[PDB]
Parts: sequence; structure tokens; C-alpha cells
Amino acid sequence: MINISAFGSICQFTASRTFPNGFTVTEFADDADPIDSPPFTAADTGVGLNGDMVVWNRANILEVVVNVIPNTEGERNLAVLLDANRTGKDKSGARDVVGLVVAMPDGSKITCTNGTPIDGVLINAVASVGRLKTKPYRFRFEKVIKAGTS
Amino acid sequence: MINISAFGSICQFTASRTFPNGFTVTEFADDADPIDSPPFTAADTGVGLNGDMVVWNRANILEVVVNVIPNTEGERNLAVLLDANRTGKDKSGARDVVGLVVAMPDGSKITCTNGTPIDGVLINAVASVGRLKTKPYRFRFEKVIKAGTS
Amino acid sequence: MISQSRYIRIISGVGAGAPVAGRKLILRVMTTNNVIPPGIVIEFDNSNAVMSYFGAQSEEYQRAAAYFKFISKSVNSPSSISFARWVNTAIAPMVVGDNLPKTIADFAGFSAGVLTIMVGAAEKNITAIDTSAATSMDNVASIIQTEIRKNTDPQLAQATVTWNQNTNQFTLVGATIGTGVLAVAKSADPQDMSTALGWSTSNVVNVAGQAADLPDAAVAKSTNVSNNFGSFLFAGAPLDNDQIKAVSAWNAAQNNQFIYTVATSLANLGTLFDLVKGNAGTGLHVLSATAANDFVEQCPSEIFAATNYDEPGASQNYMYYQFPGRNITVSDDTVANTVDKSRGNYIGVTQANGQQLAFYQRGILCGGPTDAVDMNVYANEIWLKSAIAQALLDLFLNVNAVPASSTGEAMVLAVLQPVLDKATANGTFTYGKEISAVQQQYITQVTGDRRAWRQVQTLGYWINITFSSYTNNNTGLIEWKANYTLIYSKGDAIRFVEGSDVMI
Repeated sequence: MINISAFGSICQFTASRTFPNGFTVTEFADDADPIDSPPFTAADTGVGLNGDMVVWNRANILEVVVNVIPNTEGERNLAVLLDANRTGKDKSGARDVVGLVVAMPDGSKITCTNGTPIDGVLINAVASVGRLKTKPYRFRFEKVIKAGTS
Repeated sequence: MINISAFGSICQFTASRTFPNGFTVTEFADDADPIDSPPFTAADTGVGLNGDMVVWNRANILEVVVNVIPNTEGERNLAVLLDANRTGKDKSGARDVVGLVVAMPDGSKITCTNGTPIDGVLINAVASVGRLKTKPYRFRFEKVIKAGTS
Repeated sequence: MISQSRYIRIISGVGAGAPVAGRKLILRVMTTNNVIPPGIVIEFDNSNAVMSYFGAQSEEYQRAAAYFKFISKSVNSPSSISFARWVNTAIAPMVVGDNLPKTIADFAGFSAGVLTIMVGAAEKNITAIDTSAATSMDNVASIIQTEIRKNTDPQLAQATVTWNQNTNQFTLVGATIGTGVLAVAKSADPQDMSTALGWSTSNVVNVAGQAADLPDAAVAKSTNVSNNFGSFLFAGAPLDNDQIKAVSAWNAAQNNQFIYTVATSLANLGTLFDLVKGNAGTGLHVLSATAANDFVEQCPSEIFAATNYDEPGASQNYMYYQFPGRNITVSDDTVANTVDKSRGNYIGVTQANGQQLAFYQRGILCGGPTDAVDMNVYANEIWLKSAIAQALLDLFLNVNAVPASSTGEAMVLAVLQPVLDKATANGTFTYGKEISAVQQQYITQVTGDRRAWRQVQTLGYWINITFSSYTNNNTGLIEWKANYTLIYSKGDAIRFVEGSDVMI
């Protein structure tokens, strides 16, 4: 199945401290991208004097942006995880490790680990008409693994 | 109630010096976003030589942008608060703490405390046709607390 | 005046009290002494505990439980042991009760005591036991058993109550072998000794009498009692070679969860090797034919209980260790090589610019076709199955059942994967490896896609879960079950160095 659809996706999350054997995220946004990732770097080139290209394999960590419909069970769990990890005044933040597994409907699974939350809105923003604005969340994982085909 | 509407929202503001037992703002703008919040940071990552991901849980303070309809009781109170807080020539600014409670219709309430005004317009701008331009106000709060589900 | 010890207590001296105890995959000892009831497992946590419960001179505390002295390569020591019964003979009833140290001061007013026995159809009215003026618990036992023997029931024809002071246990055995379904009935008086002996509280099971299940099935019942283990010694007298082969083959069929050990002296190696070659992984070791002051097979049993499998720095190659207080079973080159090719860990000796060294030479298990064939590698497989099964058990206790479509694989994989992160940052897996044609084809055809051999070549593993429909013994409804396949990357460790010093 080389099919281009992803309707049927899911995002398993596990936090070592906050959500051991964690939750399901399945209510992704409709206007913004459900799952997005900024382009990896994985290398960097520099040209010498006579044309000798020098290739550097810079170590880097991938990123994921998940847009979710706000005030929802998966979304409330995500906000709880972020608020646990975030650091403010008089509150204690649990530095944990999160792991995200996407099982796209075609069968392939992508699992990313040794990560942590990197953003969040923390307040349910209201759009002009009255609809809630879709809430994005960004994680930066250390290791990525692809398992399963078709 | 897991719906996406927010019509019926209310902004209970309390200022320690200017508006103890303060006011309510309900006449939000129609074109701009009634309540907006820039994305929180809550963490920041780097990558070592061999791939060791490194996390810092940077402390940060959340932000809110409220757009209100020009020359109304709520926004007049808001401008009174901001003018009390702002600093100019020959006037004395009251360094107070503010607290904003949003009670969205679905039941959940978000309360932010230990804040201060961060911007304002101070003059009712006039748009092209003659309509007064919607006034945005920005606050940066220290502690955010979410209470109530459905 | 109120003492300072009410507020601040500086307990001087050698106060100690390290709370860092917690290394699983513990040693099991299948002993023959009937001090342990045959069918339950007691998890001792110190040599002091084994000295307390078991005999002070028994091999269970002297031979075994001296493995708590083992100092691992870094700092660690074992901190837990388990024991079980071999089930030597045909079982007679051995109703055991109340490890509590009840004293004769409690039974100092039990004249003409009423100790009723509920044998089901043979509920008896045994009375007239004088303990208000007795001579210690062990001769309270005599009065009790004689008052049983007044009743001419064939089961209670020659009753036998024992008082073991090490355990402080009252054990009613009885007489009729073959079938021993017994219990104890409760009476109502100060003279009554049913719950005073602790024979009716909760500390009795029945110890029902059956026939002997000597080599294998006893270990199966012991495992059914507690899956918390890593290796079972099966101590005592040396077992028969055929029953040894059966013991090895049973948990070769189990494959997972166990490394098991065989104690034999020299010149038994060829025959034992012929019987037990293959059969997953078993530790055969040469015993010193002179003495037995070393517990020999405790070499795998000690290191395994000191790895701690949570901090980076696991795996130890299991060969170059420095076991003290042990006897050199092999001290000749030809003897060392002849012991080899028949497996056998000979804890030999050498010399290097003086000194004498020691070593626990060789860590090949038996294996040979496809198995781990190495105690380090097999050890890591054992604890991988342990951690993965524990993670799945916690997943299922948290929320029961996983939607077996495509999200069930998501929860299963997401719970399993922190275990894999621990494995990668433990030394069990390996970043590199150069999966070649044979390994490429094998990885491709087991379950993985054409491009799965790449991932093992660069990351170390490839884990994927499918779901399979199966039918059970009685369940007419076709049940569904998970299937995770995970590709271990092994990992080498040098054991020989060859130099070529030139130009002198």
C-alpha cells in the first residue's frame, strides 16, 4: 500500500514521569497540519580553495509539531504533560522523557524517543468568530525509528 | 461538553492597587482575535558531539493579548489600569499586580496571576471609513492555573 | 531531664543501612531440606536471613548465601535469593505453620489442651495435651503427637509434630504417605492450641502428599510460584545425568527467562556434553575433584545478580573475573584445552611476570546451532525478556486489552520502547554492526521489510508488532494476541590479544 492517505493516524505518547503507559491523540486539527516536521540538517558542506568540498556530519535532533483541537481529552493530556514539564514560579517541573509513536493507516509506524516538549499555547485562544484556535505543540526527540511497511 | 465554541467568554480583571475587586470585559473585538497567546517556550534543547540531546527547562512567563471594542466600559477600565501602570513625565505610576480570569462558556476557567500591562494604544485610532480601530492590550502573567472541566 | 536522643539520634559506630538494595534476576536454589515447605518460595534478602530461617550449618546458608559476599567488577553485590524444594521422595503430609517465634510463656497455661484436627471426613477431637507444665516446644510436640495417636485413624496413626527453632515452626507431618490432604481445626479455650500453634491463622497451606516429581516438574511448580528469578542452582547431592538432561531440556523448551546450571566433576564432561549439547543455554562447570568448599556454579549466579541493568555499563564478558575463595579446578594447559571443546568453565590459573591471577575462563554456555552461546549475550536476552514482559504486564494492568487494529500496536510499541532505550543505553545493544549477506537475507525473510536490515546495521534493532487470531482450550470465541518481533544486534567483546613486536 503506497497510498498517500493518512486519515486513520494516531499518536501514542509516553512520559516516564507524567504518563507512564500514556494516552492517545487522535483529534488532530483540520486547518493546520496535524503532524509536521521541520527539515533535518544531517550534514553541512564547505568549499575549499581549489574546490575540495568538505562534508561535516553534524549531529542533530529531529522536531515534530502536532496541531490538536483544543479542550479535548488527548489535548487536555498534552497540556497536562506540558504544564508538568514547564518551569514557572513556585511550581516544580518534572524533567521526564517522552516517546511518540505514529501509526499511519497504511501500516507504517514511526517512533521517536528521548524527547521533551518545546512549546505550547497554555491558554485556549479564541478566534474572531468564536471558534477555539487549534493548539500546536512542538517536541524535539533524540532518536527516530521506522518500523513496518504497508 | 467538548465543543469548540467560546461565545460567552468573560474576562474578570483584578488589580491590587487600581481595581481591587475589579471589572469584567465582555465586548471583545469581532475582526481581531478576542483572546490570543504567543506560544510558550517551556524548554530549549541542544545537541552534543556524539548526539547527546541536552535539555534546559528555561523559566518563562506566559502572555495574553485581548482585543476589545473601542470606547466601551471594559476597555475604558482597561485603559485606566494601563495609564495607572504606565510611566510618563510628572505622573506617578502605580506598580500593581493584575489577575485575569477567563471563564469560557463550556465551563473551564483559566486564571492568570502576578501580571502587568505590557502594551496599549492610548489613543482611539480611526480606520478608513470612520470605524474606530479595535484596541489590543497585552499582559504578561507569572502563574497560570486551569480549573474546571466541562 | 529529657535526653537528646528524643530529638537527634547520632547512631555512631558502623550503623550502615544502605537503601540502594535493588538488583533483580536473582539466584534460585532448589534444596532438599524440608525446612522449606514443598510448594512455596521464600525470597531471602541477606545471608543473615538464610542463617535465621534455614540451618546455620546447612549448605543453604554455608554453601549458598555466601554468594552475597561477591564483589562485582564495579561495586555491586547480589541482594536477593530464593529457595524451593526438590520434592525428593513421595510426599507425605507435612502441614507447616507459623514461622512466628511463639514461646512457652504464651502456652504456659495450656493444661489438658484441646488441639482439634480437621481432616475433612475425619474431623477429630484430640484433647488432653498438657503444656501449662511442658518442657519446651519440641516436647510439647511429643504430648501433642501422642494425643493424636490415641485416635486409631490410619492417617493419624503415628503423627509427628516438629518444632524447628531456627524457623520456630510447628510442623504436623503425620504418617500416611501417598495422599496427605490434612488441615487443623479450631477449638475454644486457653488450653486450645489450634491458632496458638498458628495452625489456623494463615501460615498453613496443607502440604498435600503426592508422589515424587524429582527432576523437572518441581522446578516448573517453583517457577509458577514466582517468575522473579534469573538462574536456579538446583543444589544438594549431584543429580543423575539423565534427569540432568531432562532438567536442561525442559527449560531449553522454555528458551526464555532462564539460564540453568549443571554441577559435575572432571571426566564426566564428554558424556554430559554428548547428552546436553545444544538445548538452548546451560552452564556446565568443572568441579574440583578434591573438595567442594567452592559452590562452583555460583559463578554465573553471582555476576547475574550484580549487573543492575539500569545504569549504563552493563555486560561483563563473563570470563575474566576474579572469584576469590574458590579452588583452581584446572591448572594444566592440556587439561584446560581438553576441558574445552566440551564447554565447561574451569576457573583456571596462569602466571604473568610473577603472581598467579585466577580467572573464570570461558563463558560459552552450550548452544551451538543458533542460540546465544555466551553467558553475557544470553544474560542480556534474559533481562530483555524480563523488562519487556514487565512493561507489557504494567500496560495491561493499567488498561486492560489493546484495540488490536493499528492503535493497539501503538500502545504496545510505545510501552515497549523505553525498555529498548534502556537496552541501547545499557550496553546490551550495539550502535554499529555490519549485517552481511546471510544476516541480510535472514532479517529480510523473518518478518521485516526489505529495508529493515539497514536499521539494525545503524541503530541496533527493529521492533514491530502484529496481531494474530488464535483459539484456546475452552474459549470458543476466537481471541486475539500481540506479536512483537525485535532484532537483537548482539555485540562482541575481545578475549585474546596477538602482538607482533618487530626489530626487537
